[PDB]
Amino acid sequence: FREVVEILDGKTTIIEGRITETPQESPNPPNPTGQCPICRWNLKHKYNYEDVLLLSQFIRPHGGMLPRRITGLCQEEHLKIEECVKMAHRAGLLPNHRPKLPEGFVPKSKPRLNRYLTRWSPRSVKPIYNKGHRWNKVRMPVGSPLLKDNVSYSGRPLLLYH
Amino acid sequence: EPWPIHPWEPGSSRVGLIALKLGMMPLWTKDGQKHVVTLLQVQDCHVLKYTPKENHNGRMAALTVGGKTVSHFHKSASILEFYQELGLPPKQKVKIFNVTENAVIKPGTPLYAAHFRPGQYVDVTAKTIGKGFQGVMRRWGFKGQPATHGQTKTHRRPGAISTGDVARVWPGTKMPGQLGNIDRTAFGLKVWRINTKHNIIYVNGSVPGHKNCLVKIKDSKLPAYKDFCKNLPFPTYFPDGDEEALPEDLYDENVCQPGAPSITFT
Amino acid sequence: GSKAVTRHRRVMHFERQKLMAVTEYIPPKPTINPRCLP
Amino acid sequence: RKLIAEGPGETVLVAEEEAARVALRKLFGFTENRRPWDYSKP
Amino acid sequence: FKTKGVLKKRCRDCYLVKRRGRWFIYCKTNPKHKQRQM
Amino acid sequence: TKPIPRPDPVHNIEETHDLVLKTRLEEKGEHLEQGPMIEQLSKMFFTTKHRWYPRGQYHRRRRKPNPPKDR
Amino acid sequence: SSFSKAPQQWATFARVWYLLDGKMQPPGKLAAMASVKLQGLHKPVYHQLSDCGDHVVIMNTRHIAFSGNKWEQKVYSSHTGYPGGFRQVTAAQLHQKDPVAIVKLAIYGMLPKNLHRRTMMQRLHLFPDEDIPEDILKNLVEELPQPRKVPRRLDEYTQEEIEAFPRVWSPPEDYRL
Amino acid sequence: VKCTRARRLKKRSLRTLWINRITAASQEHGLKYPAFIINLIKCQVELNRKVLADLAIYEPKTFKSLAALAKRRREEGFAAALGDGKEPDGIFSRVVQHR
RNA sequence: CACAAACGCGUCUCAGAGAUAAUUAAUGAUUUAAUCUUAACCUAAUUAACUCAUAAUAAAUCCAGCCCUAGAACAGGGCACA
Ligand SMILES: [Mg+2]
Ligand SMILES: [Mg+2]
Ligand SMILES: [Mg+2]
Ligand SMILES: [Mg+2]
Ligand SMILES: [Mg+2]
Ligand SMILES: [Mg+2]
Ligand SMILES: [Mg+2]
Ligand SMILES: [Mg+2]
Ligand SMILES: [Mg+2]
Ligand SMILES: [Mg+2]
Ligand SMILES: [Mg+2]
Ligand SMILES: [Mg+2]
Ligand SMILES: [Zn+2]
Ligand SMILES: [Zn+2]
Repeated sequence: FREVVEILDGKTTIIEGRITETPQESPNPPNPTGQCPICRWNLKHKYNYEDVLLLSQFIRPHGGMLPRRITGLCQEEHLKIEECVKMAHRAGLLPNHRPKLPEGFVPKSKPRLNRYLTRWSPRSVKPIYNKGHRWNKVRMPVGSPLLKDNVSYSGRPLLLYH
Repeated sequence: EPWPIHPWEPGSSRVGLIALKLGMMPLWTKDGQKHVVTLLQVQDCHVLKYTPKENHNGRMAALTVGGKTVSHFHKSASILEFYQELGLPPKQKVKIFNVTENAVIKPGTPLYAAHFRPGQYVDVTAKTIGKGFQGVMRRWGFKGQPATHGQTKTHRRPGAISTGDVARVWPGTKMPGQLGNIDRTAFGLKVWRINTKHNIIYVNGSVPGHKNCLVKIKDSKLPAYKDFCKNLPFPTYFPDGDEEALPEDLYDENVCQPGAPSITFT
Repeated sequence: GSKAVTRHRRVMHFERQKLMAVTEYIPPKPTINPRCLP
Repeated sequence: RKLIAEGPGETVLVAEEEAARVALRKLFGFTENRRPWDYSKP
Repeated sequence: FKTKGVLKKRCRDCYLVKRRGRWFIYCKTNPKHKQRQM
Repeated sequence: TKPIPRPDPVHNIEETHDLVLKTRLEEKGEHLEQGPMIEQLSKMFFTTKHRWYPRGQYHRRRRKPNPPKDR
Repeated sequence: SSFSKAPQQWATFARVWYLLDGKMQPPGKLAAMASVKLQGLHKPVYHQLSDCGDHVVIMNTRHIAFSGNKWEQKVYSSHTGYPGGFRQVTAAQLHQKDPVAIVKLAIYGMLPKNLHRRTMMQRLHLFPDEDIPEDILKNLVEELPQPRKVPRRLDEYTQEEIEAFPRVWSPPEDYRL
Repeated sequence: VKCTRARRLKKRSLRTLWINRITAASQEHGLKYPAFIINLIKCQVELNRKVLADLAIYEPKTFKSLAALAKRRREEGFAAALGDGKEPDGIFSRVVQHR
């Protein structure tokens, strides 16, 4: 990991890069022949928004996403993991991955409403006043459609709109 | 045995009175304008009981105030027992005032019309003149039908009351009924003159309710005069606390007093 | 009674809708995704 | 510290009385789970 | 802003951004190119 | 299991006159109106106020005087 | 087993008080079991004509959780009867105004549409937080399990489990976070 | 006419009541009604819903034994399905012919 | 205006907080640039509605008769000053 350090000493700005030690991959993956990290660790169709230990491996400390060219995931898993990270952040997981704002934490607001499996943004969805009748009903989407391929032990399909 | 007096606070509220509406009088201002004042006489104002804030509302305490004296021979057993325990004769009208916990007064305390000083805004609550079961034209002000252009038995009918497709009338439909005998409140009534000897308050504008009726007077709750109680006596007016007799009539800075030099413009 | 060819998509009978749903195309799905495969 | 009987009740005293009645019935053998009376020809 | 069903860039400086659940073609050089997907 | 709670307290006992003390715990009575009584009963039994109201002659006459009983 | 008729009847048709935690729980799944317990559908002696009904006390109502964007999309519409008196309140606004109302309406909808719905609703107790009067606390018999398992946060995971969980990918040293 | 219609519907109503009571008594043992019924049938125990409801109401020990048998049969079936082995057979999954 | 009242043509009063839709900019990744974000963290300028402070009622079992600015009847307020 690289860190940028700025030093101010008498109208002089010193910008330096510092390299720190970084953790490495575990020695024994279950499927070493797999090119993709998730696809070789056999976590494909296994992870979800609840699995925070996997989603937290590759994210910026401020909650930002990480580039695929650096991560190495396949496109579908990259999109699915991006959706899962967004869902976890909206649900309230990863509490330590928010920017530190000393000024903004004093003026408290309304308590955060508990939520999970949230698909859209909380500030962009207008309430459905019509709600539709039985034949034509405006169903409420829950969860991301990219996670419809996960393993279903019960075998019942995951209701993405309710 | 007075209760401790707390200092005035910006978020505090004061207790009101229960007066009697005498009548209406004119009053001229130093600028030549003429206003109409109503005389409210505080005959017998006494604090009857005190209810805790938690046991009444959870935000503000409640103080009970009684009106003018009535006869013992026409009141109920429980009311007579309550007044016997209190030590005071029964009152006619009994009202509840929402006051802050720092302005509480011991029950049995009398109150005087000097509680309001010349120049203040008060709210007046009373039962208006009850006109009984009146027609729709007098009640809601609906226009009537033409008088003589052939209209038959319709000069004051309300007319249509709903629509055809609805097949019913909405609950908010305006219809003839009882009119007048309801409690109404007038806000922002300015007080000009305070007569101490007779306990008379001169309130600007009309007062809801007929003459010789009980009127509940309180401070103005309007945001324009939310913090006008700073200069007023916070707990109440104590005639014994100052040990000084107030003048017979306290006037406002603009009221043309009866003894005047007959002001002329320049 | 409508004509054989119409503009309003000529909503089908329930049995025909069931037949269409049953006969919908099913693409062949391999066991292992070949993108990240060796 | 060995449970011999138990009884329900509306109040504690009534429940205790019912428990005592159940224990007495169990001791005397007159229980709902007892042997039915023998109606045969010896 | 012009409300349209289909958005297309009228110049090379127009950028498409997803905001408030809709798509917006924003242009700084030509403000008349502001398009909002309905 | 837990031990049986026992509550025995006689606060009406008077050292001057036990005869009056005994009647002090028995002279308790109260009467309320129909509305408040029904509300109190509903609050006690966690039911609605509609059940406690009486019934008319037509329904009270048609009740079976001797309903069948099993067991 | 060998009880008298009156105590046996009282034991058979005795009422039971249940407890239900509502923190981080879906209102629909809470209301399902609440309705089951209120109707008495958990008793083999249940019958529609019989008054078999159990009390349910639900706590931590303010901390309820909705799946998806239901907080922003779900609406509750009421009408005062007067013209122009039709109001539509969002789920978030209704919860802010009254925490109880959400689960109360959910249970009211899930309960059967007969006249016994009011009677069985009067037996229901809902509290926004873990502040229950002692007269109600002394009546609780058992606590029903939460229908939804509350997921852990990242900081709630133990360091031994964090280290046990393998690192899937190895970040390069040259990259900057 | 209503008497005839209700006489026809009485069988359905009482069957539904028995099913509801069985569901209550089975969920009291932590077992679902469809699984309980299919596993009791797989054990060649031909008891109708009326008898099952009577046992649930008046024979709690017998109903718990039946629920335990059904759960054991369900576990044996799941184990057999997971194993996919012809030789491994459960103790309670054995089929007995008529005699 | 030939009743002590009613009435207008005559007189008095009329309000604070939150919240938003469209639309602005701050910080920031996917897409180490930028980018108001169906990415989060707090953001700030913000329509009308809509709720809430606040305001009104809010002391149970005396009611024969006589008055009332209270009233269709039923109800309600008074009958000690004099
Ligand atoms: Mg009148
Ligand atoms: Mg006219
Ligand atoms: Mg004519
Ligand atoms: Mg005429
Ligand atoms: Mg004619
Ligand atoms: Mg109609
Ligand atoms: Mg044809
Ligand atoms: Mg048949
Ligand atoms: Mg940047
Ligand atoms: Mg810019
Ligand atoms: Mg309010
Ligand atoms: Mg009276
Ligand atoms: Zn891959
Ligand atoms: Zn452009």
